[PDB]
Amino acid sequence: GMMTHYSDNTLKVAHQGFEFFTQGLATGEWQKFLDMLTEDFTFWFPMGEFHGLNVGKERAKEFFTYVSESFHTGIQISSLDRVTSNETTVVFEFRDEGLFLGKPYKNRVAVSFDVRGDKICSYREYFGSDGKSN
Amino acid sequence: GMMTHYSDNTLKVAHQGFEFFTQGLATGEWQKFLDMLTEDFTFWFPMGEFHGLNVGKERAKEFFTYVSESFHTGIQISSLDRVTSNETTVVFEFRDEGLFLGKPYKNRVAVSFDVRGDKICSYREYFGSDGKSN
Repeated sequence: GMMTHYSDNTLKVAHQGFEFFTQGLATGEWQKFLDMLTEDFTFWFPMGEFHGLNVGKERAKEFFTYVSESFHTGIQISSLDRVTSNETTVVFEFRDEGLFLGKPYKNRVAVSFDVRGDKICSYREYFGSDGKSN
Repeated sequence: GMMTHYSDNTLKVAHQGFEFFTQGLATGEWQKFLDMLTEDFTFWFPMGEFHGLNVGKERAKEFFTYVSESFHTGIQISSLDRVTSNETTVVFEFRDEGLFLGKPYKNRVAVSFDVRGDKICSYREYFGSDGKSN
């Protein structure tokens, strides 16, 4: 929707989530993000071990740990370019970069969150570049 | 934002664009979609010949023609799952499928439009699955 207001809980909660997400990417510490996830949290990811639908917070921790495992000094969010929402969902379109075992990884990414009350109940990631550029 | 209203031109225009985009995918006829694009239209795509930033409507036509060339009976939008917006941008998270030279293509996609007046001024595409599943 075009309109927001301080009472837009969906935006507020999603933004808090995206902050902890940023922190997880940069530092490999994911607990603050995980603590914001519902017990029935699901996430969708495009490829590999974590391809498709994943269920629950244990599996989430496994995912996020795995993400950080090869970025020895983390991933940076270079720009957060577009944030869109509706009653329940927020999408963050961003650019990132980090050394993947010392090799330059760069991408365009869209992460979509659903919000339930003061927490996030689902996540979906989409790839917008080739991992070499953004 | 959480809130909308009939005066939400961004949503209105984007939805019209998405209808013409649906039609282009299903039929390979893109004129109606193209007609809604601004002269300074740009589009971002993740890989291949059209990887990165692409500028202008001539190039847009090439791209959309290219998309349709190998889907002899088109691509169907199986579901439109999430539509989010702000003052200027709308993102459509959807599931699609079609025969790619007789071979089953299925995906999760997010396409993001910017709106300017009664037109669309940019496009960004993100992949959410592996082209085999959604």
